[PDB]
Amino acid sequence: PSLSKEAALVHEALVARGLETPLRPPVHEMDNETRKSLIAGHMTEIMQLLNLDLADDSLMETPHRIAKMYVDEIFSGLDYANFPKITLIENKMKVDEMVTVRDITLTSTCEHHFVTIDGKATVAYIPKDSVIGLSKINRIVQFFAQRPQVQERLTQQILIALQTLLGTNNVAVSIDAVHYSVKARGIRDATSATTTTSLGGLFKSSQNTRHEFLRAVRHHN
Amino acid sequence: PSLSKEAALVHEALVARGLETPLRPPVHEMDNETRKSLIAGHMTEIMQLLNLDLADDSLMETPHRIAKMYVDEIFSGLDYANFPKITLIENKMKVDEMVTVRDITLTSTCEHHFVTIDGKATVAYIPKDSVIGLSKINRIVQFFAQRPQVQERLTQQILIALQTLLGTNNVAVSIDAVHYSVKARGIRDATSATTTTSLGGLFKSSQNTRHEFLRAVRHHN
Amino acid sequence: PSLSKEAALVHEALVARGLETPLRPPVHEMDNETRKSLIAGHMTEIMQLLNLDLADDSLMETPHRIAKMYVDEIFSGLDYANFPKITLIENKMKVDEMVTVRDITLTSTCEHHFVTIDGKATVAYIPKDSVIGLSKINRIVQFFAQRPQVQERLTQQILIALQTLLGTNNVAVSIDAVHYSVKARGIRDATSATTTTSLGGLFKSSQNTRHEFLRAVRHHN
Amino acid sequence: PSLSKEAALVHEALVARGLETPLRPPVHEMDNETRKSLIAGHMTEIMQLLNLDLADDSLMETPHRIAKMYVDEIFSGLDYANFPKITLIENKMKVDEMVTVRDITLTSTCEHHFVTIDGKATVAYIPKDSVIGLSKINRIVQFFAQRPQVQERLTQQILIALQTLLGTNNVAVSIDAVHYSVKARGIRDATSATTTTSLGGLFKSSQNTRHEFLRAVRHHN
Amino acid sequence: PSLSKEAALVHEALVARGLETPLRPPVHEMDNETRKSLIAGHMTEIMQLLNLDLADDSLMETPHRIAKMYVDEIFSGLDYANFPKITLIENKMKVDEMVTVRDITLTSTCEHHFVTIDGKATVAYIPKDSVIGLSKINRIVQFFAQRPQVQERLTQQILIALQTLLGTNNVAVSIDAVHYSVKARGIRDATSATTTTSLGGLFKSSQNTRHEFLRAVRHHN
Amino acid sequence: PSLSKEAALVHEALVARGLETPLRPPVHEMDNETRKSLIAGHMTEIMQLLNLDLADDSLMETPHRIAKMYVDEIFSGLDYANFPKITLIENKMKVDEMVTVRDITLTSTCEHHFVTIDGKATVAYIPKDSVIGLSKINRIVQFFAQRPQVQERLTQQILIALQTLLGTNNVAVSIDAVHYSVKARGIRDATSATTTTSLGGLFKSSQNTRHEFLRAVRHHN
Amino acid sequence: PSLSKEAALVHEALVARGLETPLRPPVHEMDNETRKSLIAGHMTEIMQLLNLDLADDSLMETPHRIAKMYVDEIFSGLDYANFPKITLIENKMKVDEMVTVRDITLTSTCEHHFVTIDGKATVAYIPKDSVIGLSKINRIVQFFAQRPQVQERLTQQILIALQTLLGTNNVAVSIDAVHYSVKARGIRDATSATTTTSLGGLFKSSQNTRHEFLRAVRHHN
Amino acid sequence: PSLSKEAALVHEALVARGLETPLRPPVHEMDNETRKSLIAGHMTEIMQLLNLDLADDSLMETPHRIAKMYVDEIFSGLDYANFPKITLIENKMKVDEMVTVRDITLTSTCEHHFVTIDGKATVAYIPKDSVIGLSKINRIVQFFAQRPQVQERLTQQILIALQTLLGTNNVAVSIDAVHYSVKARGIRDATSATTTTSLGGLFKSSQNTRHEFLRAVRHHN
Ligand SMILES: Nc1nc2c(ncn2[C@@H]2O[C@H](COP(=O)(O)OP(=O)(O)OP(=O)(O)O)[C@@H](O)[C@H]2O)c(=O)[nH]1
Ligand SMILES: Nc1nc2c(ncn2[C@@H]2O[C@H](COP(=O)(O)OP(=O)(O)OP(=O)(O)O)[C@@H](O)[C@H]2O)c(=O)[nH]1
Ligand SMILES: Nc1nc2c(ncn2[C@@H]2O[C@H](COP(=O)(O)OP(=O)(O)OP(=O)(O)O)[C@@H](O)[C@H]2O)c(=O)[nH]1
Ligand SMILES: Nc1nc2c(ncn2[C@@H]2O[C@H](COP(=O)(O)OP(=O)(O)OP(=O)(O)O)[C@@H](O)[C@H]2O)c(=O)[nH]1
Ligand SMILES: Nc1nc2c(ncn2[C@@H]2O[C@H](COP(=O)(O)OP(=O)(O)OP(=O)(O)O)[C@@H](O)[C@H]2O)c(=O)[nH]1
Ligand SMILES: Nc1nc2c(ncn2[C@@H]2O[C@H](COP(=O)(O)OP(=O)(O)OP(=O)(O)O)[C@@H](O)[C@H]2O)c(=O)[nH]1
Ligand SMILES: Nc1nc2c(ncn2[C@@H]2O[C@H](COP(=O)(O)OP(=O)(O)OP(=O)(O)O)[C@@H](O)[C@H]2O)c(=O)[nH]1
Ligand SMILES: Nc1nc2c(ncn2[C@@H]2O[C@H](COP(=O)(O)OP(=O)(O)OP(=O)(O)O)[C@@H](O)[C@H]2O)c(=O)[nH]1
Repeated sequence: PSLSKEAALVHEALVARGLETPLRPPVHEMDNETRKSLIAGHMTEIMQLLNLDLADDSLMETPHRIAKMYVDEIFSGLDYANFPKITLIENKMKVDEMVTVRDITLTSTCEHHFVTIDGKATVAYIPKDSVIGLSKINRIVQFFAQRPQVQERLTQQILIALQTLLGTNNVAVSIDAVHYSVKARGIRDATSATTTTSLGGLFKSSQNTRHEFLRAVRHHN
Repeated sequence: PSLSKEAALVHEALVARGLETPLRPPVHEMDNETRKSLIAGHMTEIMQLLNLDLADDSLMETPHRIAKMYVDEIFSGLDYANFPKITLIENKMKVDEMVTVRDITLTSTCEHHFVTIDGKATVAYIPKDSVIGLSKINRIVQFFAQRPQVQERLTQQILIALQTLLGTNNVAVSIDAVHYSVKARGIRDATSATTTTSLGGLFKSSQNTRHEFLRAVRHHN
Repeated sequence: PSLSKEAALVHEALVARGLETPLRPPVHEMDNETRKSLIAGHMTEIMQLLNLDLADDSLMETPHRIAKMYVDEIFSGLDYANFPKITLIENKMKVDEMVTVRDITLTSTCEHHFVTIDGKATVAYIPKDSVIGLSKINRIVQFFAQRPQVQERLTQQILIALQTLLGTNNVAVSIDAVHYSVKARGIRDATSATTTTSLGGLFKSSQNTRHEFLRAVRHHN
Repeated sequence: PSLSKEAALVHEALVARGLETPLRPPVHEMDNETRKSLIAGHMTEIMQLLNLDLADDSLMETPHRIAKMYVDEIFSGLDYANFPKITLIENKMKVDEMVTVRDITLTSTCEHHFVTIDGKATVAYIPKDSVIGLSKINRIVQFFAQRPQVQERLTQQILIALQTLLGTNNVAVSIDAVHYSVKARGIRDATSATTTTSLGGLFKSSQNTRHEFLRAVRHHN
Repeated sequence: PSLSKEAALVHEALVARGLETPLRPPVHEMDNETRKSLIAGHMTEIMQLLNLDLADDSLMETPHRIAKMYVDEIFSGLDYANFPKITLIENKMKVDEMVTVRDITLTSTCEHHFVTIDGKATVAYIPKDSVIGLSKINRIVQFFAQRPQVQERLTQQILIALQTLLGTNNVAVSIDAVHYSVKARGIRDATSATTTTSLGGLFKSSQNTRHEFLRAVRHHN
Repeated sequence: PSLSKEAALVHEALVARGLETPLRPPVHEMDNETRKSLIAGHMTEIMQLLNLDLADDSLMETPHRIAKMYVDEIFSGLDYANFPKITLIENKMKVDEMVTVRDITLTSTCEHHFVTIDGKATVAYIPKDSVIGLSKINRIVQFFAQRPQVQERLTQQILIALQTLLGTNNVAVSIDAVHYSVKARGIRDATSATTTTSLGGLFKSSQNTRHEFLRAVRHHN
Repeated sequence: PSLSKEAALVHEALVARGLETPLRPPVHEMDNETRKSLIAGHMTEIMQLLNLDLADDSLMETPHRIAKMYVDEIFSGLDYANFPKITLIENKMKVDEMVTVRDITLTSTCEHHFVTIDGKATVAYIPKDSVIGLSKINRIVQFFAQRPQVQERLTQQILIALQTLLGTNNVAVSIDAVHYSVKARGIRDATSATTTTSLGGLFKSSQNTRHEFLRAVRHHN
Repeated sequence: PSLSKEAALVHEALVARGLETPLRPPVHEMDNETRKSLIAGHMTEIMQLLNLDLADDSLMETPHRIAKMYVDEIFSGLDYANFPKITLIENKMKVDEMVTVRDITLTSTCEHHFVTIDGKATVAYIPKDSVIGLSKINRIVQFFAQRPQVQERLTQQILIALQTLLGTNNVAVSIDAVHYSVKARGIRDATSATTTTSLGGLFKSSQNTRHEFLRAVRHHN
């Protein structure tokens, strides 16, 4: 058991363009449980360098929690052994109109601070030879989001990965989000938010198809 | 008594486009009541296979309910013996402008999980030689909605049917919906929603007409 | 005392187009208070057929009311003797831009079921040599509304009516409305609504004008 | 086949208090199809009395429609032969706290003008020995709603009927609604709305229980 | 490995009150993959019994999907092997005031129809010796929500379980939920929603405390 | 320069009640700029255990930002050298009613995951001999907000701090917050929120006062 | 002391286009206080003509009140001695983009019934050689508002005045408003409203500029 | 230590277009503390001119406060010493689509009265060779804002300054603000607001890009 056929295509396709998350070759496959006990230590250290009484029955566990949260959760998207199982059906209905999925839950982390990123993504595409199972578009967004990110790049990734799996370039990804490393820290701006978009295929070349999308983006409930 | 003049025209027209819902020739007409007893038999088993104390007064009747639900309710739209009665009125006012019926209630089920689909549909058209009774639009939407469905197809069928019955191509359908097989299970995205559309006639070729429609789409109360 | 100049013009213009509500020549003018008596009698017969105890002090006067409501109220628009008193004012300010009246209260009845029609209307036009008194637009919408109606036609009449009076073809009418014979009966669609429009003059030929209008249409408070 | 056991109890329990809708002993059972043909003739008359060219392909069917709508739909609750099938389950959970079913859809007709009544009902009860199937409180409300009504009484019947089937006085009912006979005609008050309630059992004696309810009433979405 | 300490206590606590979901002694431990393949079989039947072309590449998988869904998902709460890991921390701050967790996401299924139940819960308690890790309340709620349910009971269990684990009877649970077997099928009430509550400890005996709770329940965003 | 008079009292006050955040005797005052460098290197380690390319001109600096954040930012509230400069003004207007500050911006971190906490807090007190300057309330909240926290404890600290500085027991603190370690990870509850309250003096003893406060709590814009 | 340079130009500019409010040459300068005493008299008369007990301590002063209101208040824009002191600043910043002041409070009187007109005005212009003080657009609007008006015209005067004072024609003005002599009297239309617009310069010739404006017109809060 | 490279480029770039705030050569660098004592002196003087009892322990400090505020806060943007530390990253992801930062908290003061200005700014740019870190756009906006301003100029400075640091003319800036010197003083308009914008690069020449921006402007929550 290695990877998946789609995960390969997708990963490679992102490296070609250099839109892959800056990683170093894994080299040797250091036990996964081993990386948690190690990471925990470094935390068990940072907490002491801050004078946090690790004798406390609550703070005590913290280090193992943060470790687990890193290896197994908020960053699981860095291992392609986690790429969502993609499923498509043949386009017999012949849908030549865009299918949209709006207000997709996106939970991420800026790579600059390792601080929360709360945002919504709106994906859209024009089926060609096949139609993707709706939920997939969800799982894919969340996949790339579970990584130390940069908004402008996270968007590009979602765009390319979908084109790849879809077999078209007629895909559009738009992400609207808030950076707590901007809201609860430093400039502490309570009301701003950043919106990034990546247009492919007709979405970028056709003035008409372009705006037909942008207009239907950014909705509440 | 066999069927109706509209039900056939619409049905045959949909098979021509291979847009009908994947069915097998009925073959013989086994007693409608007989099916509910059989389908009832199986579920009785599945519930046993789940360790569900079928002695209990409440669960006891469940099997019969599901069967009834499948045969006589949520899938009723599979039998054109239930196609809504269509009634038209000559277009003497010569209405050359599009009529729009928005926020139409649409209840359905995904054929992949046999799970609830909740959304609203929007239909518009341009009367040619006849205007359809407003409640017919509603009724046709709810007819095809009452089947094991796929949102991309469901939108297509409604289009074609109304085109057939109305005798024009100038018809536009636009469904918005939430798949619980995508919200309460699996990826569990609690905020996402899928928007599909089917544009015909001028609603597809006329840049102007097209947008006029789309712009008036997606409304709350 | 016959009718009114405008009334006549408007009436004839609508008969010219055949956009008059389907009526039969009055013939003789059978006492108005005499029809109320015959109609009240028929309602009495119907109520009895419904096993309603007409002996009851409350149900007792229902017939008289329903008869009254029919002849002297909800259908009062069927007699041009009720046409609003129009009044204009020379266009000395030289208004060459459209004037708009949005969210006009429109009460009407569906001629198919004699049930309530609840909707709002938006009227706009471009002054030529005269400017109508604002409340006039209102009175006229409610005049035509007070008849057994068909939305598509109710809209055509108002358009033409104002065209006649204003003396321009630059008038647009749009009606958003809810049909209770849809909502509370039959399909019972609690959320749906129908929007029908009628564009004239520049509003129909000028893409620019046409959209400037439609955009300002459909508002709340 | 006569009626149902519960349909009886309720009817009886309703006549006892004199809260039944003013009805006359049916006498002979006049064929149902016979009434609709007799009532239709009556509308055919009233329409000719309004100078409605019944020759028109549209206005032509109106009579049979109204007739069918009277006998088969909007008043079908005047026949206990339509009473919903009540079903209950043993209160093994011993739920000694109230169960509320809010914003229940209620469609009705005022007996004074045979005009539309648009409202929402909120029902609550404290289970005693049995817990009613949720969709039953909905069915009973709509049952009595489908009759020529007076809001004040409409509330009363629901309350009683429920108390009866439940075997408890602990039931509270409250309806919130708009009479179009007051909004689209006559005083034409577009904003008013009427609220009427009927507190039973502890909902009327317990100062605490009472308010707990009232406060939990009148909600939007 | 059998179960967990807490899992047993809560399970017994419920059976002792007769609040455990009506089940049957599992008997033998038949292979888990074995049930899906069986369940999958029957479903394959029912689908055939409905004339659904199992030949189609999409519906082809459905039987295996529903099987998976039943055993491995939506009903996953029936196997106490999945009870969330509970973790508390000595009440050293002596929090003598109630802690409230609102708008908790709740997904369930009605044992009566095996249909979706969309709802939100509001849990609150008053710390005695221990404070529960916030997310545990959320976990316990979705734990019992993943079973063939009945709102009135679901609310009960959640209370009892919490009381058990927390070591106090001062715990209130309130669920507001929409049953789709009542909104997209049957009476089809597009707006009603049921609200059930279960008060314990002071939340039931103390008038003040009881109301402090109920007043802050039912919130949007 | 050691500290401030206020800072001491408050700190002593909290220690006395055991409501101080779990810490360890500082011992020696190792260079603040030396701790940053060690913490930074430890992050450098974790990032290399995740397979991140620290070579990237962007990820390159993260280790320093985080080190800066943890020492000179998100936890600054651990050092009372940073305690806000409180300033009072004799109560000559004899204000004997409560002063309430609502929707105070509160930015915090959970000591269980070292993750974001987004919330607002409302604080009210009854001026005795002095009236605190409105912004100090804000400052004081944020002071205790910047620390590895537990909401329950965060609430108490703020309360006692204020009591102490105000020379009264009549203050009330309420924090309504959202934990991302609950929203964007784990159970992932997109909608839940936690409300905690701390009542002192009258706000706890007088049912009259108590509710006056609680009701005026939880506001939007 | 006679008038003001600007006031003069603006006045003449308006007289030139014939957009001045229908007035008569003052002739002689009758004392201002003298007019109040005369007007008051007439009101005293009319009120007696309404059988109002002018003996009552309250109704007694109404006469002097209406007079004072007519002379020194609601119609004060009828005297250019009140025109606002305009003030401009050289456009060194070279702003070649439009400046928009939206939602400006506009209070006027319909000359037809001497009844309240409630609305909001939106003004936009493209700076040429000078930039007007913001507050001025406000003042100027209110200046022409305090007069017996006609919406279509009150809009014209604003445009022209503004163009004149600004030394440009790139000016746009839009007023959205309610006329109580239409809401609470006559047709009594509780929900309708009027919108009037006057486009100048590029706002009238440039398709682009036009829409950019219209689109940012009509906002709430 | 003098200033910063960027601070320089920007400052000059502005001096070239004359968009710098009207300032006089510093000449000498009088001690900063020295200024606060003199400025405080004048205020101590002005308050005595207004018969304000400076004896009062509260009004006492005020002079120093207003001194401090002028020199160290609301005007700190007048000394490039406070210019934010910009930090970019190479555009390897080649983002050829605009990046939008909406609803930036902007706090300023009109130079005409030295009174509050509360608003929000929206910025967009198309990455050329570099990508600005997000929080930067925020601090740049807040830099220039902290000055005796003029909304039409404040906008320009933000445009120019950004362009210069970005290396592109493809930078757009909008400022929706409320001038209190207009709301709570003079004309006192409690509802109006001013909107200004500055378009550069494609945002100005390309009709497409231009609207794509404008449309996405003016948002709430
Ligand atoms: N395009 C489309 N996809 C649908 C529709 N209904 C369900 N689906 C998709 O069908 C897929 C189910 O694919 P499977 O391969 O069986 O996997 P699964 O275990 O059901 O996967 P998840 O549902 O994502 O947990 C998903 O992608 C659903 O989102 C529908 O109307 N249209
Ligand atoms: N373009 C972009 N910038 C991001 C993203 N996430 C964090 N940033 C920005 O990266 C920058 C961090 O820059 P640094 O120079 O290390 O400075 P800092 O001390 O973190 O600065 P502040 O965040 O303003 O306090 C800031 O501009 C963050 O807001 C992201 O997804 N995209
Ligand atoms: N085009 C149009 N149709 C209308 C209007 N008002 C009511 N109708 C439709 O006219 C039809 C009545 O057709 P019938 O054939 O008598 O059938 P019915 O039993 O009355 O129809 P249902 O309402 O579906 O029960 C329905 O489709 C109504 O919804 C209206 O203003 N315009
Ligand atoms: N209490 C009550 N009154 C109702 C109800 N429905 C209609 N009504 C009232 O019954 C009255 C009809 O009384 P009538 O004496 O016939 O007078 P009318 O000309 O029909 O009355 P207006 O509606 O004022 O035009 C009105 O006051 C209606 O508003 C209802 O459910 N409850
Ligand atoms: N009472 C309280 N609990 C908190 C607070 N912040 C985090 N927690 C809870 O502390 C717990 C962490 O307990 P652990 O046993 O380490 O479990 P975990 O895997 O980290 O927790 P989850 O995965 O989130 O269920 C969870 O219940 C968190 O949600 C807080 O302010 N107050
Ligand atoms: N009290 C309660 N009733 C429920 C719940 N879920 C489903 N039900 C009700 O159980 C009943 C099903 O009763 P049956 O006698 O089988 O009738 P049915 O044809 O399924 O009923 P209808 O739903 O009215 O069509 C209905 O009242 C459902 O709405 C639940 O959580 N609580
Ligand atoms: N265009 C612009 N005008 C501003 C700005 N700030 C204040 N103003 C306007 O500048 C003007 C001050 O003009 P002055 O002639 O001194 O008169 P004033 O007594 O201050 O004016 P009023 O505010 O009408 O009382 C007013 O129109 C203010 O509203 C700003 O940023 N831009
Ligand atoms: N176009 C315009 N009409 C206005 C304006 N103000 C009042 N009016 C209209 O001027 C008319 C007065 O005309 P009249 O012939 O005296 O009739 P009336 O009895 O006052 O009119 P009703 O209000 O319909 O009763 C009405 O149509 C008012 O609504 C205004 O600013 N613009």
